[PDB]
Amino acid sequence: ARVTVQDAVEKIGNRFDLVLVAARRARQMQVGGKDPLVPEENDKTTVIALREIEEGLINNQILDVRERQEQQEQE
Amino acid sequence: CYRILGLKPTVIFADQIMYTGFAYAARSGASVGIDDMVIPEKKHEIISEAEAEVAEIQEQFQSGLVTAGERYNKVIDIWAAANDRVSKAMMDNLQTETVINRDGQEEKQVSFNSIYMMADSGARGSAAQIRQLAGMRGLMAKPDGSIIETPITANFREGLNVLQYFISTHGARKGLADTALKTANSGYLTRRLVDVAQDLVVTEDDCGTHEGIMMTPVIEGGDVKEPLRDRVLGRVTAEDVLKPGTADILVPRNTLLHEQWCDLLEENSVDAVKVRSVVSCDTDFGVCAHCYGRDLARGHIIN
Amino acid sequence: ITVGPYLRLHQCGLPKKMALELFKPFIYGKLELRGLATTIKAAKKMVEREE
Amino acid sequence: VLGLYYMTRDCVNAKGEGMVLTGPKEAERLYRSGLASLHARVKVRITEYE
Amino acid sequence: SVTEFLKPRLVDIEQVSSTHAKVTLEPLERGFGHTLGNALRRILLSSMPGCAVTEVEIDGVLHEYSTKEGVQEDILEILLNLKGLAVRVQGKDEVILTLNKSGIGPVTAADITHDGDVEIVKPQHVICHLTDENASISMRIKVQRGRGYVPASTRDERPIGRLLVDACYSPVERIAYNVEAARVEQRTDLDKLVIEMETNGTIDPEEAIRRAATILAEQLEAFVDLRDVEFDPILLRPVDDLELTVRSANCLKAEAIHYIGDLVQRTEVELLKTPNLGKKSLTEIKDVLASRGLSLGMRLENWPPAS
Amino acid sequence: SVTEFLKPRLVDIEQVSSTHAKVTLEPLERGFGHTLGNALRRILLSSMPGCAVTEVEIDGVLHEYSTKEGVQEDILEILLNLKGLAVRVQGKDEVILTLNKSGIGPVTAADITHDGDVEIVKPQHVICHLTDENASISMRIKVQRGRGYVPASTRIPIGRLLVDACYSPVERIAYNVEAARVEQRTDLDKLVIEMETNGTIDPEEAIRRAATILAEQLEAFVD
Amino acid sequence: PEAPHDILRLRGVHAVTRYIVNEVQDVYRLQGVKINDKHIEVIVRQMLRKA
Amino acid sequence: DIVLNPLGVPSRMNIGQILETHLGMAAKGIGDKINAMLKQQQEVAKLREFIQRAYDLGADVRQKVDLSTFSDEEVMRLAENLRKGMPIATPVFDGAKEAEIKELLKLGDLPTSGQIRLYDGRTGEQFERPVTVGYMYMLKLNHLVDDKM
Amino acid sequence: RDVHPTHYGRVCPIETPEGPNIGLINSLSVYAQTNEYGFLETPYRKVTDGVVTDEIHYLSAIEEGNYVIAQANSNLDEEGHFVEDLVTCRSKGESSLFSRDQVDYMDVSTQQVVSVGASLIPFLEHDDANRALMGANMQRQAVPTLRADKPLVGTGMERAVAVDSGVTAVAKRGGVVQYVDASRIVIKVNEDEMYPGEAGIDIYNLTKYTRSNQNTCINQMPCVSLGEPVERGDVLADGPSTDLGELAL
Ligand SMILES: [Zn+2]
Repeated sequence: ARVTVQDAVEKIGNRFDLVLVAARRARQMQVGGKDPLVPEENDKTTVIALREIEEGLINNQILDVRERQEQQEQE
Repeated sequence: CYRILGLKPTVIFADQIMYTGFAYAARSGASVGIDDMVIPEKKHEIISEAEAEVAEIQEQFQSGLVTAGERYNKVIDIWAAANDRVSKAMMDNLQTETVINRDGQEEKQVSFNSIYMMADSGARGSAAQIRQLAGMRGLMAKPDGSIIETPITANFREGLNVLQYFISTHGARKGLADTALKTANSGYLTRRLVDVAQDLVVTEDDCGTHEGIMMTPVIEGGDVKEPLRDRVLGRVTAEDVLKPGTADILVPRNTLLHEQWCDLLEENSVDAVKVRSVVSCDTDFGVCAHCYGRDLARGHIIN
Repeated sequence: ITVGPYLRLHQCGLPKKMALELFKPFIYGKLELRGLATTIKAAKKMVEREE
Repeated sequence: VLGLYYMTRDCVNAKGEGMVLTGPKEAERLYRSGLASLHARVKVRITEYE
Repeated sequence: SVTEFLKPRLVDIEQVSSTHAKVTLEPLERGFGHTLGNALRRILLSSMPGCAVTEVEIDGVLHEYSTKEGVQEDILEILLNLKGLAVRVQGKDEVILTLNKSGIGPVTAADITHDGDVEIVKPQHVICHLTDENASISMRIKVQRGRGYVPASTRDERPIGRLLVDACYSPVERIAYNVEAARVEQRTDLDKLVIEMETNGTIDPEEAIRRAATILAEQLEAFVDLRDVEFDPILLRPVDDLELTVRSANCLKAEAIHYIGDLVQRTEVELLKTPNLGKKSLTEIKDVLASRGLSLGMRLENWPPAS
Repeated sequence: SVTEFLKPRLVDIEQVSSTHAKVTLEPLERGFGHTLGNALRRILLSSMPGCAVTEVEIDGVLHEYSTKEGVQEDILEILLNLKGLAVRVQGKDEVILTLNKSGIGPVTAADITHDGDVEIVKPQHVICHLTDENASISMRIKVQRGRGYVPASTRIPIGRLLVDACYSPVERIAYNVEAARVEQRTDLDKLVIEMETNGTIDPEEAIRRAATILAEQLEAFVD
Repeated sequence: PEAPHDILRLRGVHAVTRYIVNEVQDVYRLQGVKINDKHIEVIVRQMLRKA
Repeated sequence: DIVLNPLGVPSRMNIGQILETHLGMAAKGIGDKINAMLKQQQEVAKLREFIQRAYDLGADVRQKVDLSTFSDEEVMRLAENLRKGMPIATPVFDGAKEAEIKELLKLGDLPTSGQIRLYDGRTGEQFERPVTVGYMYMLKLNHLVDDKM
Repeated sequence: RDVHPTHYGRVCPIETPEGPNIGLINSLSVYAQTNEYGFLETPYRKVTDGVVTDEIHYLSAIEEGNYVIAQANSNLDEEGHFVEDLVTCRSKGESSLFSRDQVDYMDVSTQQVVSVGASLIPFLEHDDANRALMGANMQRQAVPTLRADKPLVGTGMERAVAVDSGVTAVAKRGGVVQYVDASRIVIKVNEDEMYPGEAGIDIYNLTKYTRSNQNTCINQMPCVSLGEPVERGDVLADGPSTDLGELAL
């Protein structure tokens, strides 16, 4: 994720959806206070999100599922 | 490397190539000297024979045998042939060298001349520039556009005299004014082209149309200007492609023609393929990905 | 622009005075974040002095 | 381009011509020691993948 | 032997001139001539110590963009000439020399006032010219020891009238080396290294060679043993430094808040919802914080710093 | 403070394999990376002691271009295979070994006759192949101690096939110089060294021995 | 020299796009410039927008 | 002092710089010979003989310099002014030929091809081909990066 | 914006600013004059009876087109006669071979067709015209340095540019250097040039560290010594980018 985004593009399929998914996850980690699912190694959140997407731990479906679960839990 | 292994190894390969090339270009010690611009020995004889022919045509015109334009064209043709002969002699003398074999014999091999290596590898320099260096500059055009009769028989290693230099200044000056004018024109052309097509976007996957355009190699007279492979690469077939002899489906409809499919096409010698184009697209307010084809900058179908 | 033969394809070389001017609010934020400056004016003075 | 062109050329009678090398590393070791010319025509055991 | 090398020695030292010398090392194994020679050349051209002029003070001049009556050169040219002065200092790392001259004629390095520890290796070096019979010059020159090249712009306040000079400390002008065949009776593959050295005359060739070899040997001893080898003060002050009322202080003591750093990170809503803390107490807390230019709702990283 | 120079602080060793290593040292004075790297590389390349196969004798062979029955490979192929054999010898500077094998299959280093002193670091190193069952391979191999690399063209009975001698343990050595800084200084050097041997010694041992060899040369000047 | 309006009117859309593409590439191929035919075709499509 | 890329010459066809480099090398060689004679103090007769030989070179030039009408003070001052290189004039279309440049190179005991053997300062290894080394007149243009950043 | 054939010897074909103003801004040639009406003219040597004489005639573009004018490359004997029976000449705007007897004039110099800036480039005939134009333009935006340095490969035009530019101090009368200093020079004039009833001394006050229009340094330095003799027109001080009276950029 530090040089090329080819694995993330392959995981998400579209280069234009990858930016949106990564921006959503990075904003969660930067302001929302969520914790990374991968070992942070002095990386920025923009790169941590892409490294999470490479491992297959994050995509749009997962984010929506977690959002619904969190809202139902808080209700 | 890109087509077989992908994007990630290609970047590493390019960086390694740059490093190795820099290191060994430094290690070679390649330089340029005044002895590198080797002039052929036959230049003097060729120029003298051309002058003899033009003087003979001049006296023939004096006697009244020929008109003015005929004499002018004859002189131009003579000088053009002489220039071609000088160029051939220079290039032949420059590109080979004699070496001593391991048996004590003599062998002929490609030259290690520095200017020849610069030109032959593709690093810097065309053949015309090398000719101007070590052949002759040739015919110069008058500012209106008419060829001046007597060419520049010197090169830049020998040096020009006052008259030849003043003759070359005309074209030298016209080039830069043309540069400014063409910059100004090309800007306006690009602005108009951007303004007419700024609102066209890919908005669909497939319109389902069966139309298309027939693609054939570009042949003019007896010259094949464009082969088929360069014209059908990355496009989608609009109809089933049949084997040239027997009607068997070689390529099914709706196939993106990548390198392997083009190799198959050239193996079976197919000379015309019907493809999908953006002009015959059923999508309104945009185009579909299949009628456009491959994204040229990425190597796959367009998003 | 000059040439850098040692760079990798994703890298460029940026002078640090230009970078100091271009990334100034980021520097203010990072200075206030780690307790070096308690107010915006303290960070302004620290950047002015080039400590 | 000039450097890559220069290193990938052959000369008829160059130093170290006619040797048999166990691989690219031996060729590099010979070149860096001055025992073989960069343009010497040799025979090298090469392993390639498809 | 097969596993034991022959060790080179200093054979000959030839003095072609005062500043030009030749040094011979012999005998050498096969391939070691260049290996030693290039390293020695790089070290000799890179890292030798020496002395140079760094400051000048002339009697009546204020800056280097001026002129002096009776002297034909400008001040900049005089500083240029002083930059090339070759001086050997024997006991100190910093000396001050004095020059006093009068009358028509060249002012050279032989007119510098004598000193026991300082040797001038070229008394014919010209510094300036006096073209007036009543003209006289008096200057104080500063010399110190170092290595490398330290321009003046890199390096409590200078008085008006003190002129700086860029310092080139190295004495070595150029180095060349040549590897030849030796003449040892027993064997035939032994070499010999010859080094031509040109300096400014302020260093002995043998000590230069020995210093270069010492530097190389000291640098090499990291391979023979190759192994794998803040907060602002106000934030640390206890909350007792604040002049809080009894109610607010007791509320903070209840909430496990001890320092100003802990309190500053608390936001207004959290301190509004907490019991026993009204609006008046919160306002007084904000007031005592504002008295020192602090506010609630700040954010800090890596707090506490091991209290 | 004039005769005092920097010393390396952040040493690092990364082992790619059992024989391949990458050593990083920083910081260094300006220009010292090239000096140290070039000197070490030259010493490692050209003046490293060791033992290597020198020449061979084959009973069914008379000329460098000969035909041997029941072997999948040519004679010069066998010479190439023998040139890459890694051998340790204790207590002697010249040994003779014998290889005699009949059968079908790969003839490897383990098939060499066992000796008390001579040792093999990769017994799986294939020497040749046998195709026919009624085929015999018989050869005598000479191993000698030296330093560096001696081509067979320089060196000049009947049937003595000659092999290039590579005594030095180092298979590959390269170095690179990068930029490094201290808090204030900005133009210091970082040295990277990539090297691999044939398994006789660890790369770190090779670096230490090269440094020792270089340091023992400058002992009539150092103070 | 035939006018593209007549080519469109009498022969069809494919004829006019073929003519325009071939003339433009005739201009560009003399100098060695390499452009894909897609890019000319989208401009030709944008020229045929009114009925 | 300066290293320039040789790939900028053949495509631009400004061959004047190569000839200038060769002739500057020759002039510096003449100056080096004069400086070497001056350092090891030799008789004025040898100095004026060598300088007259240097001024008499060329294929039927129009300049006549006579050192017999010079006093010894004038000869010594001229030799002191020529010790960093003898300046040379070549008119725009009436300049110096290659033969004269080669003769002046021969007078200074320099290779006639204008190319010498160089070595790599970082490794001490000889570059595999001869390199063109000489002297060129460089200028500093008023495009300083201090006024651009 | 084009090089007309009548620019020969009157307007330099090489020195013009590239960009918007190319062809609209021109430079004078070395020998070019003007008529009493304002038309540029250039000098030629009259050829009579086949002997090239030393008579100089200034011809304008109208008058020039009626003659046959030889080139400066033509080889001559020691008495002024030509060598070859055919010489290269210009006539009626074109150039060709003419017999020895059909010639009327001849150019005075080989640098007659260039400007001052282009005449300072050594080996100009071995350079392409575009690069020559770029070099001629670049040559006049160089900045003076701390010390001057003569080219060591020149063209012989350096003294003329150094002295005719006015940046140096030039002796008005001959004499002896009575006083020399970093900021003034006093010359004791010979009595052969003194006007009646005066003390014969010339005083030159040099310019020290003065600003220019481009915010650089203007600074004169003495190049003479105490007690040496000077003649009329000699260089006493060196201006910026000058070295003993020669241009040093
Ligand atoms: Zn479609």
